Amino acid sequence: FAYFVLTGGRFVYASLIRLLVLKFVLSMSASKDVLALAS
Amino acid sequence: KQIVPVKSVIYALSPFQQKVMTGLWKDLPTKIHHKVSENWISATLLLGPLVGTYAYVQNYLEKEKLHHRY
Amino acid sequence: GIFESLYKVVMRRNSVYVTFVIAGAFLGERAVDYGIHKLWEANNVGKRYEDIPVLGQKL
Amino acid sequence: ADEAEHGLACPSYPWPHKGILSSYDHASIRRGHQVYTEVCASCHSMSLISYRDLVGVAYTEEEVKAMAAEIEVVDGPNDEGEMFTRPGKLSDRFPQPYANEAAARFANGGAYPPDLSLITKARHNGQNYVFSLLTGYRDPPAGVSIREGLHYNPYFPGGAIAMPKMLNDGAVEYEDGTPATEAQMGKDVVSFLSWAAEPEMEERKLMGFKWIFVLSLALLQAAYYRRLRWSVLKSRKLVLDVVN
Amino acid sequence: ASCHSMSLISYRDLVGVAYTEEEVKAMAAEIEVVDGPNDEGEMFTRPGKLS
Amino acid sequence: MSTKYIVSAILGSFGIAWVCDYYVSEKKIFGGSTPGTITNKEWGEETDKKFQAWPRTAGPPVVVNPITRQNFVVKS
Amino acid sequence: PSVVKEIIIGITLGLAAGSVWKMHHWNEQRKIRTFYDLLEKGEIGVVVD
Amino acid sequence: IQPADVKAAAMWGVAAATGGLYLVQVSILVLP
Amino acid sequence: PVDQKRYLEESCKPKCVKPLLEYQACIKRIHGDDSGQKHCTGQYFDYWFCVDKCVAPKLFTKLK
Amino acid sequence: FLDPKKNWLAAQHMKSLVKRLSKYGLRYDDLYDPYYDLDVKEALNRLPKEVVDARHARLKRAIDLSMKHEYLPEDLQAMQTPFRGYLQDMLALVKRERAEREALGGLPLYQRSIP
Ligand code: HEC
Repeated sequence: FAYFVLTGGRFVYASLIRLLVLKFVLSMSASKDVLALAS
Repeated sequence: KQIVPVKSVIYALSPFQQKVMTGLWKDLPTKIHHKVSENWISATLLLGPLVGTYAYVQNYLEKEKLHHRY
Repeated sequence: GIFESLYKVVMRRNSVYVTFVIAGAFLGERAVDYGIHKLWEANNVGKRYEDIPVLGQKL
Repeated sequence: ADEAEHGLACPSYPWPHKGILSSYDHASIRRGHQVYTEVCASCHSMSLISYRDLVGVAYTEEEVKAMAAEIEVVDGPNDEGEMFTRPGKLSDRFPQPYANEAAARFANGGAYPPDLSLITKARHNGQNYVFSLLTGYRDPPAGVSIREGLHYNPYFPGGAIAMPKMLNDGAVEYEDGTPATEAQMGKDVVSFLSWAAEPEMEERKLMGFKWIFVLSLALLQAAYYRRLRWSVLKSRKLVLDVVN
Repeated sequence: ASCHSMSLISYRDLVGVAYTEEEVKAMAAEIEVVDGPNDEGEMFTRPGKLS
Repeated sequence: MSTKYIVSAILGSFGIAWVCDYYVSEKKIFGGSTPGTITNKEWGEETDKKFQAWPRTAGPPVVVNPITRQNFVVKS
Repeated sequence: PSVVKEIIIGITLGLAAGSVWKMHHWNEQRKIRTFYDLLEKGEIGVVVD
Repeated sequence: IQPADVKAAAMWGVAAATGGLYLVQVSILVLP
Repeated sequence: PVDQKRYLEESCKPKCVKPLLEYQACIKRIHGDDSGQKHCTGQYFDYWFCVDKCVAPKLFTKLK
Repeated sequence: FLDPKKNWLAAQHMKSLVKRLSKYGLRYDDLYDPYYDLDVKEALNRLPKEVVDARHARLKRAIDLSMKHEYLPEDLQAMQTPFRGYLQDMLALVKRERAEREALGGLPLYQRSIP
């Protein structure tokens, strides 16, 4: 029971970390106005 | 930063032989009673000046506005 | 018990445990996202962009 | 005095986009953009919103292309250094009605009609304030006769506002046949303005719901993990060889 | 000056180097420069200044 | 000990009562009818607008529930 | 356990609840009184037109 | 000991690949 | 195109006639005065605050 | 100074301190940190080992209770001596020795290290 509770929390944490990392990287990625000016 | 030994004898049980989330619910009424009876004075000294000043401010603002109402 | 069964399955080597956690995070995030999307669509019926009566009548 | 200076307080209207799970009424956003283009774009400007912002929100892409092709904007120097005007594309921002602040003030009697992009976030109690401001062109109270060249508006700080009562019954003809009244027009234009000030509201609300739920589950796990790790310490018995 | 431009050298740079301040002020007043919108909102033109 | 069982059974009882109610008075597994005054769905509308001005036989329209509704005419 | 303390606190809570209810009743009575007062000597009428 | 070591290394490689896919979901690479 | 807001505020006018009566009392006092600054916007604010508070939900439930 | 047996406020203060200290099973002198003053350190060095060891046992018990979020059982609370001090006399003697040493040209026997 303890390890399964810990596992549920652990993949919650994994979800959170992936979210944060992708937010930062995609923010450093391209922009909507540039994509509009791509023609 | 030395450690002072005390010459005790300690028995401890493994974490996997105990209920882990029951002590939070065992004695809720007694714990609420203890919190209130131990901190009512501090609660009065915290929330007392705030509420008193707030009542005074709204009262004085009401008087001032009604007085200046032509 | 089910806990002991799943323990004997995926809690004897750490690599599988990590892999299991990875599978769990992806699947659970997708499930929660689907549930929240269904809840949002149920709560905001009529207000969507796709169902406004004059979506293509200006032309 | 002070009361008129701070303006009559604005009530709390039940906006359709209020609540932890509530979306913009996109039909109302389309209607509000119509009313803004019809009556409000003569004096006010947005200058922070591109035509492409309307794609997928209130208009379809071809409709936005046609609407942009309607107006003409000045484009940079050609191969002769001269300037020219070409029909607006899907990336150009909304047109500006006045050359600059000086021209705006000159055309509107020294008062500058503010930029409307972030109007609902640039006022206290934004959306309610804007709706009340637009709808509440009331008869001034007794013995408060305001000067010529202004209009009385109880919500505006000071009571005297510079723009005339614009929203009138039957001012515009809605595309979908919605009966145009002052209150309806105000509701639609405020919905459109609130979307303009915050186009990310729906995505933000969805992210907030999902992550608060997920982090609450994480919180329970953290609570259990801490209790489990500390339970060998909290349920321990020690004998110390002392009484008092 | 008919073809090439400096656009980094202000008139004030010349005082105490090649010309005196009166000479530089007269030279600047020789030419015209567009100026920001007036109270009526139009872009007008005024004789140049030292700066 | 049993609080789990007691609370679970109470919630189940509410569920069963709801199901029986839904079958017996919303779809009427036992024959019956519904008034024309509730299915029209616009009757309450006019009922409220009429509490604003209730018709009368001798005299102009007059209000009802003046106190508890705070609805009444002015100087005239 | 103190019997007199329990009865005192019970009476005090009863009086507090009664005072809340009486304040409610007094406000309702004032509303009725002012409504009828105006109905005789004020703008308020009852026939719509 | 070598068979166990290589088996463990392969298991960790599978875990690493799963983490990589999770971080960068690429159906573009998965499909072919 | 009858204005829903105007109709609703007229309907709720007799709900809180007390601020309106106070405002009329000030109107009579100011008419008697006819020489001072004589604004009393406070009565105006109270009365219209009450009406606006009344017409809060009804307006949007009546709007399309 | 009218603290004891003549001041109602001081009597109430003593009652509260007795309640709290007996509740955690401590003494007043145990509240004196050796790291705080560096005279408490010398006094504790000079005190007998039995007294110092009892002090350490009481401190460990109090910290254990504070961790567990509970107090002594009513029996041990009753059998408490919160103000049966053991340190005041030695501390005063150490302070007096320090006083004379500084009074007539002497180096301190110990100084606080600059942190
Ligand atoms: C020209 C006439 C118009 C038209 C057609 C509209 N507005 Fe209004 N507006 C105008 C001026 C000259 C001013 C300045 C008044 C002042 O601030 O002294 C305004 C002001 C506003 C404001 C600001 C009020 C405040 O800051 O408290 C808003 C929110 C506003 N105008 C909105 C608005 C809307 C939504 C319109 C379309 C119906 C609209 N204006 C038309 C001049 C003009």
